[PDB]
Amino acid sequence: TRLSAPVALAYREVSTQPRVSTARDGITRSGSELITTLKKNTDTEPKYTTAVLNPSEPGTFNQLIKEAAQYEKYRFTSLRFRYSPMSPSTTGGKVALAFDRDAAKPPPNDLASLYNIEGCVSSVPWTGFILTVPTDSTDRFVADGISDPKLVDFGKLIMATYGQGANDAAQLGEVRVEYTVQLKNRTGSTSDAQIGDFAGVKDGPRLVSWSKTKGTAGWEHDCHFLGTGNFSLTLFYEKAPVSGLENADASDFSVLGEAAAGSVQWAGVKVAERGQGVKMVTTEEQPKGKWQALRI
Amino acid sequence: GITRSGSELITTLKKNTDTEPKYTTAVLNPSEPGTFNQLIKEAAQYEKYRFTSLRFRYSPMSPSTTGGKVALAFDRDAAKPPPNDLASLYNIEGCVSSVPWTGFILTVPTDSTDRFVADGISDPKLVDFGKLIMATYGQGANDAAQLGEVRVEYTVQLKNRTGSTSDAQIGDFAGVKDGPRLVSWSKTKGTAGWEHDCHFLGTGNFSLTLFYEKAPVSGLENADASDFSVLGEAAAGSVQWAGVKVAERGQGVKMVTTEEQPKGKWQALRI
Amino acid sequence: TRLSAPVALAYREVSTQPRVSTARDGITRSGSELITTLKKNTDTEPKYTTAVLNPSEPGTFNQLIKEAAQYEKYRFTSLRFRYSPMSPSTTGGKVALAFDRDAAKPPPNDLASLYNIEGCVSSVPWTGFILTVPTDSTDRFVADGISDPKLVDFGKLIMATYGQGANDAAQLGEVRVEYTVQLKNRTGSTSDAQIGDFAGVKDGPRLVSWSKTKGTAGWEHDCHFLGTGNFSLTLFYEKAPVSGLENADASDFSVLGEAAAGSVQWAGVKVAERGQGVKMVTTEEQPKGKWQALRI
Amino acid sequence: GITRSGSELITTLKKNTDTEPKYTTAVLNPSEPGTFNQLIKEAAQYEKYRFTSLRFRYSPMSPSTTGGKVALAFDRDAAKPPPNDLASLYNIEGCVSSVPWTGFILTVPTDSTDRFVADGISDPKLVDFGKLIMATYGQGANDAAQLGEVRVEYTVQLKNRTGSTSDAQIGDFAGVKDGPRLVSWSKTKGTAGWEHDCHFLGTGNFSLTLFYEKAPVSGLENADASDFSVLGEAAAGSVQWAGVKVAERGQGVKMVTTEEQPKGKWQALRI
Repeated sequence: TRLSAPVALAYREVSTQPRVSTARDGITRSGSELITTLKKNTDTEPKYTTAVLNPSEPGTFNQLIKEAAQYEKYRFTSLRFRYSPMSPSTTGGKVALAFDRDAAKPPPNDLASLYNIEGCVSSVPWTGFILTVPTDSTDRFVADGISDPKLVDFGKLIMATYGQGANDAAQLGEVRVEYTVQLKNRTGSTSDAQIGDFAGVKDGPRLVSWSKTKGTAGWEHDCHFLGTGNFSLTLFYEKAPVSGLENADASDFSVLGEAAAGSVQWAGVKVAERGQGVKMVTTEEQPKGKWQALRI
Repeated sequence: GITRSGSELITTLKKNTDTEPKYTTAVLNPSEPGTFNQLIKEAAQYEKYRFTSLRFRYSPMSPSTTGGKVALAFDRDAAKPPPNDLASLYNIEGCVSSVPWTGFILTVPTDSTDRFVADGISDPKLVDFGKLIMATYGQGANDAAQLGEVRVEYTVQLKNRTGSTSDAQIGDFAGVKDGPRLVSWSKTKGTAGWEHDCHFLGTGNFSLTLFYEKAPVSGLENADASDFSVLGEAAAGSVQWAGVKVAERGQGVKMVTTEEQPKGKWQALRI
Repeated sequence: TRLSAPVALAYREVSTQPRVSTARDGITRSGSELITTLKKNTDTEPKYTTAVLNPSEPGTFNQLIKEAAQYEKYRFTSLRFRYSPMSPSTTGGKVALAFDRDAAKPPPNDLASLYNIEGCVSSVPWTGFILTVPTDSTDRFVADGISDPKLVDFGKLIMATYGQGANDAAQLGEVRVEYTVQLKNRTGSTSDAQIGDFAGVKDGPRLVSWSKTKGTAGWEHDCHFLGTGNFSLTLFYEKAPVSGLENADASDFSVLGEAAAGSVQWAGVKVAERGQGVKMVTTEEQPKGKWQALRI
Repeated sequence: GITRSGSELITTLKKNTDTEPKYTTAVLNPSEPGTFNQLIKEAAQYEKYRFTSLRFRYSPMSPSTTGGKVALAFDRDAAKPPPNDLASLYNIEGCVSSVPWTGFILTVPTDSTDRFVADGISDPKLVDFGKLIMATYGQGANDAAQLGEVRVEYTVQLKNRTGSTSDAQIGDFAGVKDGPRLVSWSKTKGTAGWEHDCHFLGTGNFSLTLFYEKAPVSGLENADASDFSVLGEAAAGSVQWAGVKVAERGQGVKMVTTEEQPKGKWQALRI
């Protein structure tokens, strides 16, 4: 029979209270976080935005990272993502949420493959839906350095948007996690400041992801920030580089320092959307030095 | 024997701004590239099937202010051509229609008979389980470009087993063709000469390689494909390697030789 | 009190199963059919579209025609028309359904007269309504040739649209019959292919309706098709005409034949909307020949 | 979820006159072209597996007058090099051997742990179930050229469906590879220039297409493949399209050039 269509739907969101408790082996923390807000995509093919599901991941969790710094292993006993619409009912396209159990595989390339992923749900941008992912009973190590994501990460969420019109809402919605993790073991509190050289060494929370790319001037190392917020980045060059730190696509980038042998720079980068970063240029592939990312 | 449930995207319906309804069909056979993109790989290794459970879903994609309608019906005779008037379509058993901005479902009762996986030359009444008819009509000029997506949620029982069928459809200009029915060529004489053009029955990224024994009038050229990029060199005794992106069925590329049934070889793949 | 207005209303339509049964005198068939889809009318005065209510009428019934070819008389024990909206709630104008018990009277000429018809219902294009027509207990002959519609036809439905804006939905809705006919008597199965000459003879289902019109070149006979679908039309000219068969306002017209004395043509006309047809020109009023309409 | 059973053909063993074993391993992962020729296509659609059952049958093919021995062993570590002496080979759990003209079967007890489908980059200890080792030795100087064959009868549970991986391998001479690991490239500075060798890790009919930005010194040449038919001409901006039939793993085709990293792209295919 008849089924009406509203002009818009309003969801009231209130920050709940995390439920912490103590068990025999560790603690059991429940809560909810905000990952990101989906943006309009005026193209038929999807545009993806990923978020690795693992405590101590600044991009995904904001408060569970601190509570997971005191523990060594985890087990997501129950997690579930929710979508809150903030666009009228006259917006086209679609929104798709899928959970890839492999955290290294890149997101698919065509819409047909996106729908083959198990559990992939989707709906119109102006209505809310929930994707609940079955969990398992395997303990994994909280991220601590450069390790295979198959061995530490539980999975990776994939958010896609497509099919929206030209004159549509700028932002369609926002995803929200609802987890219940089982932190186990215990250890001396670990610092939260990724530190590593340019030879592929990393030690700490995954705040940064460097990527070389050969160019006419030299090898360009791009410091992509996985989270969204205020960061600081100290660099130490052993050999004089072609150029210091430059704003690639981030917002409000400032650097106090100089580029030269033995010199140290100090950049207070600011990120408005996950993936933005800075860049530097050198003539030596795999240069010698250090860097330190921090959430300041 | 193997049971493989799943869900796949057949196509995405598009606006019908003209007056006559537009009908798009998709034969329900596990080896059909038009309707299946993942079960085809599994069915290539089997020579019998039975659809334990079949059902189709329509997922809206258009604004709430979209006119017209969309219909979904299942015809058990895969040979019959698509209907000619709307009343006959609505007279098919279990035909479900609704406005573009809302989704619905169409459950297809299934029998307990086995059929040979399609090879492309057998009677459709003997191999195919049926076909699906998707109708779109009554849309104005102010409506969205895309209405929705049709998907098939199935549960097949592939039986027996055999040598895997070739993943690439090799063939020969105006001659024999082997492998999955990915493309189909056609010829029409013209001013420059005989024009050979191919049509891609599937949708996705393809890879067409060609070999000319004699210098053609012209090399590969986009006809109506979404994207196109040739990387070869048209000439006598040469090969042209091209990549074609197809958004809707029937899109393809073309060539000119001026000699009917030119001697050569072509290969098609769904990269 | 308050009464909300949706952006649009969605009606789910599923093809039901006809209910056939056997009685003492014949059979009693129940079912539902689709007549047509109403189109926008950006004019104050109405625009009409008629459908004669009689089994063996290709324009109205599509499946009951076959079941009524084996019977001689009928009685609509219960019929009722329904309107399904497929336009947003921002469309103006109105839609009117009326049942004229005289199947020959032309539709009215002004909106005032349309509302004097008994039982005439109407509503906004974006909402559904039902017009149920009282029936009687009189048996009538199933249409078989050229006969007075007062004697064979039960009635005639009239559908009108008007008042829509310029930027409104192209099509407003679609009507749908819901009948319960009582077929009686019985006879050898009759063919479905109207056949007749140009002297006013017709024998078979009412698929075509010729109409003369004097012109400068000659008398033009227009072959209006009452239904909508694929048709074929074979013509036989005894005297050479001015011109053969030409596409008047139909779609996808093709003819295999020649125009000359004794020659025969064969036109596979195709109709997208009821009323479209082809035409031919002759210098002789009431020419000698034959024609045969068929649903191929 | 899905469960499949099959019986593939790994390889055919060859005579070894030397009394010391000559090993040929075969990593056991569903997405391994060297081992599985049909399971790879359905494993590309899933990202986890669990071998419920597993056996390796050696089917003799040599006459009754051939000496020596043939041994099949299963090493649960897929990175350990094959042993260096007979005693170490026979210390492996479950190792079974016999004279070439007598058949035997090796049953490998399984476990209840799910492993990620191999990507070729991850640790073999973390994604590979094991590694089969086949050895031969002691044959006389006038025995049959090729001994029996080896087949794998399995029952694998694939889980966690996902987007299908490309069925054709597309790569670049700069070290880029994205596909089902069907080919490997190497460099060896000869006398005419940097020579690129293309060793096929599978066994069967193939199809290699290359695009040259600059004219190479020479086109594809049959290094040790059973068959090789090249189509097209080698030159600047040209494309070649060869069909190679491979009977033993490692057989490849050479192409010499004056540049260590020639600009272009290739495409391997198991036609």
